[PDB]
Amino acid sequence: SNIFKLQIDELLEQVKLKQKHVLKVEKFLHKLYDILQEIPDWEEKSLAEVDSFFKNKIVSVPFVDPKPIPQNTNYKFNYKKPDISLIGSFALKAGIYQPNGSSIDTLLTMPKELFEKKDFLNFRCLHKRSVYLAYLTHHLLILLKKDKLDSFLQLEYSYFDNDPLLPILRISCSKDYNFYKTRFSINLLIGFPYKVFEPKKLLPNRNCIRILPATPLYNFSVLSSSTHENYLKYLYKTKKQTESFVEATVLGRLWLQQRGFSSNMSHSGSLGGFGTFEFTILMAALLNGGGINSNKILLHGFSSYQLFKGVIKYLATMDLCHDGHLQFHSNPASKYIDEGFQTPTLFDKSTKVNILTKMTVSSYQILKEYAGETLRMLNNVVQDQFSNIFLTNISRFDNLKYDLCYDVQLPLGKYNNLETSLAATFGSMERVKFITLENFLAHKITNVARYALGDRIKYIQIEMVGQKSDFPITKRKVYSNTGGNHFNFDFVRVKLIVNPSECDKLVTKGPAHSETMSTEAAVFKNFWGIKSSLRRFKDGSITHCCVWSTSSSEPIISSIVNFALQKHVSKKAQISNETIKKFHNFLPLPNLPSSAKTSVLNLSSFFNLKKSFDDLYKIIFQMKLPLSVKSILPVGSAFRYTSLCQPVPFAYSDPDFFQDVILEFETSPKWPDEITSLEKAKTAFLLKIQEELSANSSTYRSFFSRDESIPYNLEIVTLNILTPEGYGFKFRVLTERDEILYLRAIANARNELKPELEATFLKFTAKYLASVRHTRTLENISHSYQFYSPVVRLFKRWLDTHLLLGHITDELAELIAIKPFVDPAPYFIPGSLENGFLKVLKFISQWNWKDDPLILDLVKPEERLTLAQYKGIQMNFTNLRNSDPNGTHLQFFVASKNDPSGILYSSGIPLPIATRLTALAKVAVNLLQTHGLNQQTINLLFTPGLKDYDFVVDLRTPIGLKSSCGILSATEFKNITNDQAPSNFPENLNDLSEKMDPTYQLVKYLNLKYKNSLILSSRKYIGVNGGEKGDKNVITGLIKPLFKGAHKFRVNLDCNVKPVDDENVILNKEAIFHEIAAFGNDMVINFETD
Amino acid sequence: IEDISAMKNGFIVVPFKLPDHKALPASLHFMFAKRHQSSNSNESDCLFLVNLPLLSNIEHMKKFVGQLCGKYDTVSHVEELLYNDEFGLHEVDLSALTSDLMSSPRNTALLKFVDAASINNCWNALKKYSNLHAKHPNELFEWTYTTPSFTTFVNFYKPLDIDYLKEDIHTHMAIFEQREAQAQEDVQSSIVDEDGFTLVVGKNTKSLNSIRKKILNKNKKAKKDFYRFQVRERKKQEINQ
Amino acid sequence: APESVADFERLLIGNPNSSVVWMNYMAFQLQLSEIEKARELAERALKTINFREEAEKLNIWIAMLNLENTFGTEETLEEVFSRACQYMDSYTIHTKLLGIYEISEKFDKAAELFKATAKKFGGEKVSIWVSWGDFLISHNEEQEARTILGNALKALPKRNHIEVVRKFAQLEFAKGDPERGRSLFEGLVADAPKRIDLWNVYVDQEVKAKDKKKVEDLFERIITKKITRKQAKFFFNKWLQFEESKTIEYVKAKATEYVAS
Repeated sequence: SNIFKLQIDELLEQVKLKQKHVLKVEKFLHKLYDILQEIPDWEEKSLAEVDSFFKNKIVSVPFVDPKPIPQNTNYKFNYKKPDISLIGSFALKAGIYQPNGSSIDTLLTMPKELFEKKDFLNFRCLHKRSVYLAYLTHHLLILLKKDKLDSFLQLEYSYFDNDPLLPILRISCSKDYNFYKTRFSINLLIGFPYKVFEPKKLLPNRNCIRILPATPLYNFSVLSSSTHENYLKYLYKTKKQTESFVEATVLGRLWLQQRGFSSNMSHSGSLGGFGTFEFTILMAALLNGGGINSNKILLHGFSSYQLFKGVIKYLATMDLCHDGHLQFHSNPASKYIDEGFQTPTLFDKSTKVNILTKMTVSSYQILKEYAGETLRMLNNVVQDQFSNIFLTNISRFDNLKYDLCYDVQLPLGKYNNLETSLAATFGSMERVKFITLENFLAHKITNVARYALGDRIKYIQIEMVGQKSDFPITKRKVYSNTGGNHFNFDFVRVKLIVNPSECDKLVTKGPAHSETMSTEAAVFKNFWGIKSSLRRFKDGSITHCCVWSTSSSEPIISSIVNFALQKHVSKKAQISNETIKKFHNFLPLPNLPSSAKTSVLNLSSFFNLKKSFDDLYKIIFQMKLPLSVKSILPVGSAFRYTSLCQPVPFAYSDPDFFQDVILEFETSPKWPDEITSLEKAKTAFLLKIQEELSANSSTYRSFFSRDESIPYNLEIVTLNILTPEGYGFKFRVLTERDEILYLRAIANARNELKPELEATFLKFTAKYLASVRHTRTLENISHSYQFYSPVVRLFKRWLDTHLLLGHITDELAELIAIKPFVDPAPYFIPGSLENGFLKVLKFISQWNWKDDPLILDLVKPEERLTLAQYKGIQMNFTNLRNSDPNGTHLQFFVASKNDPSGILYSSGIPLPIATRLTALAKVAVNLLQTHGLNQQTINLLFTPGLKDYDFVVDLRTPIGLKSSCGILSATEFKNITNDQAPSNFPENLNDLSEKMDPTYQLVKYLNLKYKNSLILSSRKYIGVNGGEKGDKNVITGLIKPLFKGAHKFRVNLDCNVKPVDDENVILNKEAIFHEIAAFGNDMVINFETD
Repeated sequence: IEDISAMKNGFIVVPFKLPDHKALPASLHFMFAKRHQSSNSNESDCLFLVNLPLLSNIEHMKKFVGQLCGKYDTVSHVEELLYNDEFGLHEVDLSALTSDLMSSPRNTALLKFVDAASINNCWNALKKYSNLHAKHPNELFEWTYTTPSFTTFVNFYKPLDIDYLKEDIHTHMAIFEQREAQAQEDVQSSIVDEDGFTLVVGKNTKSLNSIRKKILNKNKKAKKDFYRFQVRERKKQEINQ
Repeated sequence: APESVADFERLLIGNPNSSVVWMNYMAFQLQLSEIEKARELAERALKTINFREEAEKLNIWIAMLNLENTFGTEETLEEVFSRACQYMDSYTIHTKLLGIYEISEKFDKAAELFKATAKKFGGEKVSIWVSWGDFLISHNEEQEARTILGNALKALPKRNHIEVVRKFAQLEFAKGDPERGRSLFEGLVADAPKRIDLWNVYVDQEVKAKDKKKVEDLFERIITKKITRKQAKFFFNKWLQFEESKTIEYVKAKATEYVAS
């Protein structure tokens, strides 16, 4: 309850000192509204002749749609000197020094003598507003040109919050009287008179335009043109009441601009609409109540932190769109009325206005979700995440704050070419409720996406890009060829965030079949046309549905949105989404029946080996030992859904074909004492189990293999078996004795030999003991985080193409990839593979080491890690790397509930490899924010980055091994890879050395030989990274900074020696690279120094 | 410059040949040499040699020193490559570190002889070898790069032969249980000292080393009343407070 | 040149195993006199050094005890002395301690540790005793460092009881007393004549003590024994080229006469 307000005051000292850029510009706008004061009147002159008056001038008049033809424009075309007011942002003190630019609020409300009682129809009062603007900019431009300050200003006709009904006059300054070292766009805006008409036209149920589809948008727009002055009266009176508002709203606008919610509009197809004065209005509305009995939600007894928490609690637990919304009247309690208007709503009865009708239904939906999500990560008393909640702008990327993206390119041609270029509506009833073409296609496309998906996605957001609220002085309109049309948008961002449990479900379900085909089945068959029909099921229900032919590379979400686009809004527009298919063939496609039509969320291969493992489990339990089995437990990467081959039978060529299973017998106190004798007794038990296995069930076969993944135990073997369903399992016996044997070896070792034996015990703990609870926890959690196995598999193939798996361990890569899932804040859980992968790389590019641990709790959504265990983990991290100064040999710190030490998987990796990973992450996020997503972008993201750091070897074994690893190579025929598929076990089991690769463990041997001179790496997923034939592999090596030159010869140099002086030595680099190729004499083909 | 062929501290630069890489046209693997001593049975008349070839084992050192013997009349009595650590997997012995018995220099293979005159003859021969390699690079003394490295490190996916490791760990258990039962019987038979001191022992303990290490690892009712000097201190208490 | 802390840690990252760099980082704080901060940086260094290099771990422990002897005090000196004797070899910690204690000029611990450590590692060596004897003769305790012979002979086994009178005769001929040193050397020449090193180095130490009349008697009194050709060439050249460096005519006669008999 202490330090978050110190973070708050840090934000205050980040935002403040506005005087140097409010005083001079308030002087400058003082001179500006002095100029507006000495702008005199311009009386009523006719519209049809001010057309010609403005014709040959540079001021061609802007207009609201459409241009007012003089057949009915019999309005009073006056101009008077309006009322000046200096309000809003620079008067209520909410200015962040953003390099994009803060706004300004200068009010010119219209005088009383240029309207009527029924001026509020058919927007010719807005035509009056537009020609009012046209004369004001003409008069102002000639006055500022004779006042010769045009050398750094430029005026522009913009829209007030992206609204064509309300254009504004924005001034951008550039390079004594100039203001350009900070925030831009000082705009002025005219408005309407305060109180004119009784509120029936002010109600959202008005339409006085001709043949009643009401115009709530427009009677809100003119009412917001007029009556935003009682609201700042209300703001000023609560400002005189108390003081926490200014910091509460700089915090609110800060968080909302990180979330991308500025107050322009979401009706025009952009994420936004909600903004800072709306935030003020709801805070001060919740001041005098908020409850249904107007129970006081907000007191100023608590400061901005609990004001903000109560605000987000009320917005998250009080719906506005569909059931209930806030009511308040400025002239005065505030309550919660019961229904919803199918739009973001809050009623203010003293205005009869609907202030939250600047954004749309999906935008309010996603903002209530952001309220719930930041509420979830704010109410917890566990950790502190103030930088996670504010100080990361999530709005920077599209596919990072969203999950996947479509880009609809619609070449409609012209406004007349509409009727054969697009299949949407064209009507008085749609042009009366929608401003323009992008507006009606936006509302139609969000309703058909909502109805097309429904229970298939979390949220939809629509956003037309190429839109701009920018059109010049000389031009009447945005006169812009927007790629096949002349409407203010280029192409349509369709951004989706998905409920990931129903992406690849291949049947969506309409209502069932009554005989009387009711209206819901009717609109279902209309919306779905020839494709959907009524079907039987295994339950026997007769229900309306449609088959979605799932492909591997294509998620069916793209196919259903492709049909919901090309059936209803257009018939020849096209859809751009190539990223998903661009990496889905970077996924490896296993040799499975109809594997192209199988999804990526299918786990049938893992279940197939689990079934094979279970029959092996039964046939190893139903027999007799001299010492029975206590339990066997698989610990394999396939048993935790991680392995890079999606495991097909007989697939020997993958080095992790052999999964590992620990097995332990009961606690017999009869055991041998010393460590070699006990591991030899474990070999004796494995000898007995394979002897009886070949005795009874000879359809399984087996062999023995030495393991040296633990150091200094020379006599530890594993039992490998080949299961006639076609799989291979390692068996390692665990006892209750090895743990205390390693501990007493630690205890009686020599004191300068302690930490190496401690490293041996750490490798033992990581390999035998904590690995079981590791695979248990994340295999249990993978069925709640469904995209985990594809994001880890693509991460691991990325990491082997960029050549790190020879140092890093696969459980560590697994932990780095679970980190964005079990803590996804501020974002979502990733409902797609791209969103997962770039969330991984964005996080690890953000992530430091010196002041940064990595605590994660692998828990279910909505057993966790409490405050005490959190503090213990952070404290042993703290003393760990104040003992370790900068990460000399300990780089990462990955701590879970199952390992509060954290040093279990991070040990062993060299500092060049870890810094190379962090640098590659920063290079990747640099490429993402610079060049954008593209096919060549993804190919550059999977470039080797070979860098020519001292060493390149090119290796090809005498056979290709992708038909043998079981990943099919996108062939036109499956029998081409089937007749080379190894669907047979080799009889003499020695041949697996030549049916597999030696490169990973020979690079292991060479690395531990040259541990202090050069670190080596090899592509350990051989033709998974090595092209299509399945043969290309590399060997690379980074030389130490110690051996930059010749060094004084000693006995402890322990390197490859060349006396170039009598005192100085250097590598025989050609001799040792030649000896590398001499070891790999059949494996090597090509070699390049440097 | 190749005529620089001997270092300060007696190190004899020994170059050899390298085979043909398909892309490599050079070929200088460099070794050192000494003649050191100690009276124990593993360092007398011995040699270091540094910067080892990968899997330097017994047999090509046999053929190489036989080549030098037949070449330039040196006599040599080679038996074994002492303390060959090239990979670094035999530094700390876990079995001796926690065992009852079978108890108790980076890339420096050591090698000792039987005759000190033979090792001195090979020392003079090797110094002349170093300087003849320095003089000409084409009429070399040679250890050709013969490869049992393949025979032990391309075949390592082999199933270890079942009857062989059967009889191997059969013999290992058959000696282990023998020395184990011997150790335990020696523990709890009878231990009197040089004088009369019967040693306390556990019911089911097993080793004198075990009770030694546990005796290494194992390296109230006062009263605040009841006495008259305590009534002296408490009267001082009850007058000061 | 190393100036900043990131520069120092960059040196230690790019160079893990050079005591030049390690004691550069130590001597920076030694020269800035923030030596307790050097103590905690030393606790970093002893546990961040690689454990294979025996000479370099000797360097870092010698440097730590150099800190504790140059500015520390005895109650922590015995603490780091006990920790050094636990971690690494007690005997070389003792020898560097004795050298560094007499460098820092503290007899009040130096003589006591000479006694205790010559007790400790003097039943299997001789140097921990003869360093004490040379120190006592250098600080004017001639007869006290001559009385050490009984202590040496009862401390060691039989094997180097030649070597104890050898070394104490070395230091007695270095700066002790020459004729009393010959009174020590008489046990050498009475015990073993067949060790041909003792005679040669005893007359060479007679040369370096330079009593020239007894030089001209000692060389002339060896030769009546069974002298083999290598020993003859050795003693012959160490007399004749030294006379190169009243008698020279007679030893020129003996250059030819003792070829016959």
